[PDB]
Amino acid sequence: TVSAPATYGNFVLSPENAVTAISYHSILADFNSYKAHLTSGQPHLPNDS
Amino acid sequence: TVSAPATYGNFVLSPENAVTAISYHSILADFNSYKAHLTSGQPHLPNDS
Amino acid sequence: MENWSALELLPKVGIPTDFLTHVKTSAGEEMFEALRIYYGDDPERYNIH
Amino acid sequence: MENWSALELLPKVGIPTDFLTHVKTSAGEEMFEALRIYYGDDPERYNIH
Amino acid sequence: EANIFCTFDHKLSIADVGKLTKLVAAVVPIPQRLHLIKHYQLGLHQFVDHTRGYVRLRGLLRNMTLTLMRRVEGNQILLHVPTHGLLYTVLNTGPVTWEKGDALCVLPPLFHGPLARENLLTLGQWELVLPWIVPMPLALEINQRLLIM
Amino acid sequence: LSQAGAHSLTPLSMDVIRLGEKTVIMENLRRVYKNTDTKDPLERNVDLT
Amino acid sequence: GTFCNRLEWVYFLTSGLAAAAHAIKFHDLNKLTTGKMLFHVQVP
Repeated sequence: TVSAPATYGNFVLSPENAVTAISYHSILADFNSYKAHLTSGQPHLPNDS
Repeated sequence: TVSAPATYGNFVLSPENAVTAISYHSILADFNSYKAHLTSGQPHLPNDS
Repeated sequence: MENWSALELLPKVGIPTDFLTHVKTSAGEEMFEALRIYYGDDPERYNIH
Repeated sequence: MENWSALELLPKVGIPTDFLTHVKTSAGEEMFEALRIYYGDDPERYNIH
Repeated sequence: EANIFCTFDHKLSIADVGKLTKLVAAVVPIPQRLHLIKHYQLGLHQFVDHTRGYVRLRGLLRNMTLTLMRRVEGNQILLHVPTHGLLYTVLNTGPVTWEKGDALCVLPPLFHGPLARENLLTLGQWELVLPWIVPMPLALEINQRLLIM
Repeated sequence: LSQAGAHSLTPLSMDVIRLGEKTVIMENLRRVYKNTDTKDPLERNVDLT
Repeated sequence: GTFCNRLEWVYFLTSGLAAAAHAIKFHDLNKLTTGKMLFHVQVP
């Protein structure tokens, strides 16, 4: 017997991604983490989006 | 006696615009105003950037 | 070319733009750089890539 | 034709790697769609326009 | 049976799908009338062959069926065969001025003069050449004039 | 030379086969030439004329 | 007088093929065109 998830891995979109989606037809997923880790200085993320 | 402004107004680049400057080669001025008045629903800004 | 969905969907600023000639004259005599007129109401704003 | 400046400047997530063949053999033999193999060091990631 | 899907071997960039999304409700002919097609028979560039005859293309494009392009969202172009009688909206790229009374007939695109020859979608061996929609007096004048030739 | 150093020690894990009261350390040298340029020198060409 | 009664239900997660899948439910794929997830590797 193995354990496997019963529900899908839901994934939501930030409104900054909505503004970039309207404007430049592009999404940088988990945009808030990219913004904070750019302006702070740490260049290595914990996880991906 | 007219009243002119003292100094040039400063247009400082918000941290929400750094990722757009680096990745997409564009700046959308006061990204926070666009996000707030887009997700809020009302499509009329009070004043421009 | 310059995407006009970023004009149509993004929230704009209300303004009393009172220019002296007719709007279709200032279009058809090319006083502006790049026009985009539609005489209907086209759904090309909605194909958000 | 891409934005490799966004690949070199944005903060990244780390991975344990395991390529199939050697990586430079995967470069010269066109395994992917878009590759940017430059030797030495290239300062092309700085002209932010 | 009403909607005809298609696909490319390439993928479609935002520049290319931005060139293509302007062509909603544009007329595109189909040589075959089947449900799923390839893009190597879509349009007319499968059949164009210079030093063979403009009149052969005039007799051949006359024989294909006609569709209207809409609802493009990624590897789906969705040609839609028009039923016999309902009101449709079309879009022309052939530069002729129109009139509310004048009817329409399809012609192969002759060269216009400026050496532009706009193809609006350029792939590795296949461009997209588009059928002209022209009013009825120019169609009758074209047919009688090349019969005079 | 044996007076020079070997002060302390650390634990680490590796594989060992028992060969007649002589235990030897099995070790693949894969990870030291994983994606590198110089050749794995345990590879060799031999000639039989 | 009868019709079909004897079927069963099957899901994507309860089948053993889901070990090759990271199932993401994302309600906006009909607007998405291409999702690129691009790497940068340096060589030792």
